[PDB]
Amino acid sequence: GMSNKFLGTWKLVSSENFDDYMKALGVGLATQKLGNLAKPTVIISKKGDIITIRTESTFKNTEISFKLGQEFEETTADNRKTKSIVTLQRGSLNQVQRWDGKETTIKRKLVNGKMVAECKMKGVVCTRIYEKV
Ligand SMILES: CCCCCCCCCCCCCCCC(=O)O
Repeated sequence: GMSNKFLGTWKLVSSENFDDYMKALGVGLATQKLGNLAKPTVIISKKGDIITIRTESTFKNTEISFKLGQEFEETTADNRKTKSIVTLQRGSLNQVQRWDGKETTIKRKLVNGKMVAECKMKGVVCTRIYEKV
């Protein structure tokens, strides 16, 4: 099961290739500029076997509740109606969003008490590091 070291509140402290990740999904040019400046706070809670990942920003807010391996509907920060699944692999929390015959993965790993986020999309690789607060 998901390591409870994921639980807590994480604050973004480093972003790489996110600008290109955003652009690579079709994110509106207005929603783009505001995402390159956002430093969201991420809160991972649990309530039995349901995992909730909240994304709190000044700009926007998002939130997803799910069970591992079970497909759910997600509406993304940039308004994408996706059909996502979250799986566990070697301790990494891999989320995959599918829509319009497209697909992207968000692997959330832990590295030295800090959470790393690998976002893939058509050869684009974003990397965001998160510090527990
Ligand atoms: C997460 C900032 C929201 C504002 C920017 C909107 C366009 C981004 C769309 C996809 C969400 C980004 C996923 C990376 C977040 C993470 O690593 O926790």
